[PDB]
Amino acid sequence: GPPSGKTYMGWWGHMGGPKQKGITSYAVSPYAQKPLQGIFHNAVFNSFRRFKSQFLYVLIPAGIYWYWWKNGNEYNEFLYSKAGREELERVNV
Amino acid sequence: AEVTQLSNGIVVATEHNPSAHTASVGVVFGSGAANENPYNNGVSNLWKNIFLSKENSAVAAKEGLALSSNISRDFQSYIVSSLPGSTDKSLDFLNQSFIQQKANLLSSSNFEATKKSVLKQVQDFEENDHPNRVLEHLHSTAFQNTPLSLPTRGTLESLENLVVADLESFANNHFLNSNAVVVGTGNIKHEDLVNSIESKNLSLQTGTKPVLKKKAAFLGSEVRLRDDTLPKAWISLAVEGEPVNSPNYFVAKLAAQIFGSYNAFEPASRLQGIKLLDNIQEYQLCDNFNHFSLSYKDSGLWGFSTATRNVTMIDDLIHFTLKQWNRLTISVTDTEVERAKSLLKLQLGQLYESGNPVNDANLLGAEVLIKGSKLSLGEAFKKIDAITVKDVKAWAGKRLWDQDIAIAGTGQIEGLLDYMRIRSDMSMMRW
Repeated sequence: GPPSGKTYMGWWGHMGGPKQKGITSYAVSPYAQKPLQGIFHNAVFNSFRRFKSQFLYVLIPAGIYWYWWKNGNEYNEFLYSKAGREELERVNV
Repeated sequence: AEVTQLSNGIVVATEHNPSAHTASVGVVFGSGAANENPYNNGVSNLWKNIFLSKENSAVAAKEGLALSSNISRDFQSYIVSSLPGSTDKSLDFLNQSFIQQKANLLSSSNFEATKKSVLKQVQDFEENDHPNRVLEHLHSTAFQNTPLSLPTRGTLESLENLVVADLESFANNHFLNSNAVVVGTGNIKHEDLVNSIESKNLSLQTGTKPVLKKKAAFLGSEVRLRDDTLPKAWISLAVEGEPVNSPNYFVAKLAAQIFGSYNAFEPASRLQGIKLLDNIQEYQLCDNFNHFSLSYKDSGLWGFSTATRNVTMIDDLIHFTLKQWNRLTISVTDTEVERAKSLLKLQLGQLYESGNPVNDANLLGAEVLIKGSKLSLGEAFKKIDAITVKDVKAWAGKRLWDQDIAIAGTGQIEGLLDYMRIRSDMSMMRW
């Protein structure tokens, strides 16, 4: 077939990024490393840092929507009781 | 030829050749780059250029003398050459440069000009000579944090912080009679050399060099130096191999000759009996490769180096080459073993029976320093002729099959994949 429209990604040898000069990388084999030394000092010390950074953006919305749900229940509980029969008659019509 | 060693306090070795028109005399020390630390890396390279400096060489050229020197990982050399009937002057010149008067050479003016000359050699090496500096980085990651990792020329960062006192300290600890061999090659008789030394009462320094704490240890690792402005990719790859004084010394050398060396632009090199060339030549994956088996006092390396311009098919070149290595354990033919026997003998004959007495002086001194004597070339041929197909499979299953690797590269190496995709190709497991 023919070539198609060009993209923002290529393949191995020509990936389309900028040219690199002056960066050096080092590594070691897995067979030469001690087994999994990365589970602990990571499930307590690091996992707590990740929790403390982001828990405020979830729990303030959750607190708003859960408080709104309970006040709706308790009011519906009350309207269909014997004490809340007179208020049920008004807010319907 | 026939060698002859003695010990009158000084170890004297000789290899006479009545056909030569020259004679070489020198001294070889049993310390090199592997007997240094990262702070003084390059101090042996400065002693080379102080010996070859202009005011020292001028004194030699007035009597008909030429100088040479060579720095390697396990030894160092200082040779003087002359006509056959002038070898008595060669020893006197060597007397007033090492045994006496190596302070006139370390003057202030001679040390600053020499230093500036060495800083410019190592700078042009790191920016223009890509095949050799990638092979230096291979030794530096494979043997990291051990003495066998340090480069033989030094680095630009450690060279700048070297003063005269660093040169004098290194000489007091290593240029010793216990660590030295006096050699002679070409047209020189063994008895004429020893009687000339006895008539002078020479003694460099007594002995007991330092201890060298750590041993060499191979580590599987990689180092990548990416540069997208250069036009090729240069790669080297090796496993742990054999040291000298190993029983498998010649079996490792023979297994490298099975895959050999290649040049794409020479017509006869495309016709070699190497099965790997049927895969490479279809799409022209490389320009050249060469297989090596290097050997030192404590460890070794076995592998290959390559250079290519097909920067999109690098993974197919590395893949096809490692699938042939597997055949040494599984399926290697008797024909492949007999070809490699014949060419290895030709390779060793050219190295040891060249014409240059300077090359023969370096080989002799290094061998006598490390095993006490020199093996003949007629005895080495008999060992090579006694290697079987079963011996290659036993060696490969120990050293190659499912073993860690060391890698280094520079240039356009974006297409060189991760370590574990390459580590996995060392065992077939379709088997």
